[PDB]
Amino acid sequence: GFHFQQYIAMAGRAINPVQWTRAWRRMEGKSATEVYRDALAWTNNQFAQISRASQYRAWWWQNPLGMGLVLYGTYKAWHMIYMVRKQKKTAQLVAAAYGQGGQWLNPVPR
Amino acid sequence: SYLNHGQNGIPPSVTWNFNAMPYGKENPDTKTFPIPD
Ligand SMILES: CCCCCCCCCCCCCCCCCC(=O)OC[C@H](COP(=O)([O-])OCC(O)COP(=O)([O-])OC[C@@H](COC(=O)CCCCCCCCCCCCCCCCC)OC(=O)CCCCCCCCCCCCCCCCC)OC(=O)CCCCCCCCCCCCCCCCC
Repeated sequence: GFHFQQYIAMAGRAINPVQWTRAWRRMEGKSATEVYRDALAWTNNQFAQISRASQYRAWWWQNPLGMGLVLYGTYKAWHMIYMVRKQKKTAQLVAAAYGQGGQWLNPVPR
Repeated sequence: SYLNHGQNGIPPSVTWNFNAMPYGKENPDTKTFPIPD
């Protein structure tokens, strides 16, 4: 893993509306195949940088588990930021519709 | 003459309510015959 700060900055630029107009202008004379190939090439460049530079270079976060810990941290951040938020919303929804635990209730007895 | 100074119908003789209906998975007040599996 690497360039997390650059990724945050990319997300910021993406949400900035002015960049929406800039991208609208850049998309003049452009194809979906070209856009897809460019994105795929960017991702491949990132992963190739990793594969090459891990052989001789060590980041500030280097540890006896290597990039496994950084990847687990990315996963855990994604989890706590998105999935647990969705769980909170679903919990409030279920509590308003059926009551807390309503989705695990037993079938009506016959 | 004061016997007719105040007869629509009558008060109900009996009443039925929702809490009188039985409920329960084990309560035998709801079991007549076993339901097939
Ligand atoms: C709160 C933590 C808990 C989070 C939620 C729980 C989640 C649990 C799951 C954890 C999963 C972790 C994700 C792992 C994936 C990899 C991430 C990674 O390695 O890169 C991260 C990334 C590093 O990017 P990079 O690609 O490695 O490039 C480095 C640069 O070249 C720069 O090069 P450099 O050499 O100059 O420095 C390298 C590096 C150096 O990093 C270090 O080595 C750490 C330095 C201090 C050592 C001790 C660390 C712990 C105690 C002090 C820090 C407390 C904050 C906790 C930081 C946890 C990460 C170590 O820089 C940093 O990462 C700075 C991080 C410290 C920012 C402090 C901001 C303070 C605001 C919060 C108030 C104070 C804390 C409140 C109490 C929180 C208690 C939980 O760090 C950033 O966050 C970038 C910030 C960009 C600016 C954003 C604007 C400022 C906002 C500040 C907050 C930024 C977000 C951090 C949130 C935490 C603070 C609230």
